[PDB]
Amino acid sequence: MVSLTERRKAETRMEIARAAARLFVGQGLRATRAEDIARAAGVAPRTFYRYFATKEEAVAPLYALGAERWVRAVREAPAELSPPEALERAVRHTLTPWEWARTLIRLAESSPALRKVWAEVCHSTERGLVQALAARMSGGDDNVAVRLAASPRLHFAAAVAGASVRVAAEHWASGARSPLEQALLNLEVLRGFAWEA
Amino acid sequence: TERRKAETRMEIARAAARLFVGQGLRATRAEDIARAAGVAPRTFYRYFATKEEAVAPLYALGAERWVRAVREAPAELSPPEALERAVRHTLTWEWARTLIRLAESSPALRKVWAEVCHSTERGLVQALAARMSGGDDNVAVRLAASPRLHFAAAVAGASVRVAAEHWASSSRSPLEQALLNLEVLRGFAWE
Repeated sequence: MVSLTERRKAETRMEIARAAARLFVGQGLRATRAEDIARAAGVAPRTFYRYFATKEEAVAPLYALGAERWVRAVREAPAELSPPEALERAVRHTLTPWEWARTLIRLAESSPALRKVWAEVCHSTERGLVQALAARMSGGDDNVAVRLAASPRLHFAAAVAGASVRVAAEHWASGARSPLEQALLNLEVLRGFAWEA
Repeated sequence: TERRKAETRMEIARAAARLFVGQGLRATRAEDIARAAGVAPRTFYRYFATKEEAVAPLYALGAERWVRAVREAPAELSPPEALERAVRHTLTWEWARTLIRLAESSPALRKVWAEVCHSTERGLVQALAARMSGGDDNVAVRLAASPRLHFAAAVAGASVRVAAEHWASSSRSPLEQALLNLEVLRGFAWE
């Protein structure tokens, strides 16, 4: 149970983040000021600055939240599914509504502040994927999970999984409406991966 | 004429690496890098926004040695085989080892490293497209726009990077690991 007072602040925070994304997509980053984001979220600028030091920080949580929900659905997928299945299922269950994703991903390239946020997410996603995968193979055993998450095989598989969605996203953002199918196809390369070696 | 700049810039990067390795990043300011390189701090910030950026050109030299070897591989060879040839030549140290190892500690440096690896992908797509083109610049252009190639280049790049990370982590060239990781592209539809 988190307090109603914290739940309301956290909701306000995410409303600011969404309003930021919604402005950046409509009108770009350059023309958008912290005070327009505040106005769009229906809050005073002081409220804006309670949560975010800059407008780039306001939108930064969306990148993270989408990566972290994907990672989570990879872990929580039903146990019997194979890793490609868990991965691909999690993609479908978490990363699908597009044009709002497009410009955001394109901002991760053109803005220096968001280039760093995007790098941080990608790395962070790669690491959580290592952890989720180790949890799917560990059979409840912490010592096994630790050994697996140390493994270059899992680090590599996670980079590949990460790269599967990232390349689909980036290349799509820089023709075909579904970056999805491309991401899903990409992930299929992990079918039959050798987890030991 | 620009050769002198690229030279100053390589010298700054080598100075940085020497200090980072020998005393760590925290003890090293952009200005100590300057002095070690014999340049003024204004000169330093003309090339590098931050001290961690000053090590990019060292990572870049290794990465582009690999992209180059892919380009220069016998033109008969298959892309997968070209990648194997490039890995073989490239990977077949301790400055590299520790520089990469330092990134484990520092997010700012890890960012610079990750960034260099990611630029490499663009070089790879271009290299791979040129081979497959068999000639036509416009074949090569069209091929370079294809997702399948973009994904293959990311996977090859990861194959080497994660190998290199694990190697740098280790006491044993990363060749072993990279090839093993590359085997994931066996049977890929290059198209």
